[PDB]
Amino acid sequence: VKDTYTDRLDDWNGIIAGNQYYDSKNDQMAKLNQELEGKVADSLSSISSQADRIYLWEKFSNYKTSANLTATYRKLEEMAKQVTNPSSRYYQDETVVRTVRDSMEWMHKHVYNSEKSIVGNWADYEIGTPRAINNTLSLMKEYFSDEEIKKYTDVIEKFVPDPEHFRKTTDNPVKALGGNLVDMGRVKVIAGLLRKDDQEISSTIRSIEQVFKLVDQGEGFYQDGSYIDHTNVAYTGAYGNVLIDGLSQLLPVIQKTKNPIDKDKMQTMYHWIDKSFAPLLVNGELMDMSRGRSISRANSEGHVAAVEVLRGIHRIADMSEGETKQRLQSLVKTIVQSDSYYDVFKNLKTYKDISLMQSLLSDAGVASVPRTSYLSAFNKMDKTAMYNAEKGFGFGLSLFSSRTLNYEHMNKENKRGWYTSDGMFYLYNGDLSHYSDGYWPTVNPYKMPGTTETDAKRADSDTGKVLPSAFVGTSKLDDANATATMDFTNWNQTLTAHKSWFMLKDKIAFLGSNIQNTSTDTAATTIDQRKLESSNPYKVYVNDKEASLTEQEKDYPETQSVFLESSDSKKNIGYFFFKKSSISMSKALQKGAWKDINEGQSDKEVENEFLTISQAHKQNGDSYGYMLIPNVDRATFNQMIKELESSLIENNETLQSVYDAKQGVWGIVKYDDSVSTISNQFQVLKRGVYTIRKEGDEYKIAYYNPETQESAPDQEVFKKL
Repeated sequence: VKDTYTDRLDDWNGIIAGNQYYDSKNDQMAKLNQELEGKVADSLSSISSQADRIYLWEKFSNYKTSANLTATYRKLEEMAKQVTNPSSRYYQDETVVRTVRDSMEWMHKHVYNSEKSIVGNWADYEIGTPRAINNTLSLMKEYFSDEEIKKYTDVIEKFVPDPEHFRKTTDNPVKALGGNLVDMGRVKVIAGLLRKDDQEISSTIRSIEQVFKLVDQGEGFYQDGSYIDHTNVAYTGAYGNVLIDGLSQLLPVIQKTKNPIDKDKMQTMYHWIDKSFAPLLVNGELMDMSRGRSISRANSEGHVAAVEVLRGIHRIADMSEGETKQRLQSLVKTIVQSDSYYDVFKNLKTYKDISLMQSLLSDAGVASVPRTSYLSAFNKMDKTAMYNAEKGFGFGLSLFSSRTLNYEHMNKENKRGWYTSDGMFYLYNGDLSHYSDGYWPTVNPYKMPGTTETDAKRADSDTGKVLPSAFVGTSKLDDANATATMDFTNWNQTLTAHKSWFMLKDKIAFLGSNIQNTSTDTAATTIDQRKLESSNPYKVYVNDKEASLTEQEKDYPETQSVFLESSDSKKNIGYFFFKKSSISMSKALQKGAWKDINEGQSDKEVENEFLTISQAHKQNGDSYGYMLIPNVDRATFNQMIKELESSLIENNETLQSVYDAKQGVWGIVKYDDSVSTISNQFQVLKRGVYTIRKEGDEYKIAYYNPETQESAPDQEVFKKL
């Protein structure tokens, strides 16, 4: 016989593989089956035979490399999936059953057991390998005895005895939080089910419930939608993913144990979806500024990573009811249907996930309406996300401060992310492929768009830093208008700039002042570095006259505008310089390999064409100022820039401000507490960041002091004249 522990493991099997839902007449499901057939075939044809060898697989044979342990066990999990799939050529196959049984024994005696110590990466010993061991035994529980299942999980209890801590067998344990604490549940709740151990189950679930608390310091989800991991890194889009993806798998199982989670406690998940995740999803892409070092992974470009989030959301929708279920279904549906570039099924890796998505997309009762405009100021992780639904573009602003690390270079990944938070911007337009198809290994990492830098050489071996200043932040007025600033100093304290951004509904102004350089390296701001499509070329205009770009840099003194014209208006990009400026532009093929930025990736050469625009800063006290205007045609851009001719109010070392006369909206950044008079209409009085609207005789005010992370009473900061 068997019991309620195995009943839970049946449910787990339906979630992690879903063989009960397989239908050979289902096109998408058959594609995933064929992928698994191929992987099992490959593994079977290379596992080693005769004379108790030095290695199960030759390619994962160095057991001092910890990644080789979990790649090995993951190969056994793939076998367990197919051996229990009635439609697989390996269903109930004698050789496969014995291979998994005997392979677990071989690794157990020579490689991974209680008598061992972590060699290499702890995450493989405590997460990657134990998850793969657990799922294998769960799927194939009808081919193992309880005593063998105990025996092969004993090593999990040696490396991971305590559901509140990772690295327990090291000298320096760590408190389990965030994505890693959900992985604690996928390790210890499943091992606890296999081992029939009620204390492990309950103690692990109790530890997991810490995940539902919003924090105001340290790692976790914040009220304002920010997510921090690795002490002080913006991380919604990699560790946050793992959290929602893993939790949404576990919850249907946890909720049928003897220790279910209170529904009250779980309500915070809906806050994560609406406040943290949704704003970072644009046309099916998860914004790279939230993904940390995972940008350097070829198999995890932004549309692919997005599906980790979407599949989690859809599982949460499925365990919800009524209006909560309906609205989450609609959110997934509209995001997926907006993505003309990536096929969501390419990252749905179980049959239940495929089945859910198919029924969602074909259910006429689930509304799918284009997402409306929004603007999220994630001040607790120094990021801002903006989306305009009318014109159809998104914008991401990637900053850091005294409170956050600029970039994560860890585990030999993201070696050239140096400037990815130095006031870097992202534009999400009709080219859904822009940050994909090898953007990251081919972009020139010295000229990240928006950033002001010197041309000094940088070392791959460097790691991230916090910013000296806390004067970094965004004041949001409404869903369309916000202002941000960053009191910028570069990595070696040779360059400063007061960089500010004025998000004004359908355009963004970029102002920089107080640009100073104490090195002998040259300084410049990259206005853009845009990855091109050979199928959809741009016609380039400078001051409304066609220009011919080349690989070699061409200088354009006295530039008032640049316009990049596509056949598709939703890919158009214009740049309006408030004061005539001296810029340089080039169009060049850039080559590189993923291995250049991540040691674990392929050395295969990749290439893309980029259009680079920059502005040199040869003197102390230099400045820049321009308006980015996307998604309009050439005639409309030319009309808009005439309307904006007097939009620059000030751009100096203490005051930066831009005015949108059409909307009646001002953005203002003050670096001191002087009285600043604006448009002979009003005064602003305090250092900080402002977005202000005039409606009749009335003014709507949004003020933020980024240093104290507080607003202030209207009369302290604003006076109508």
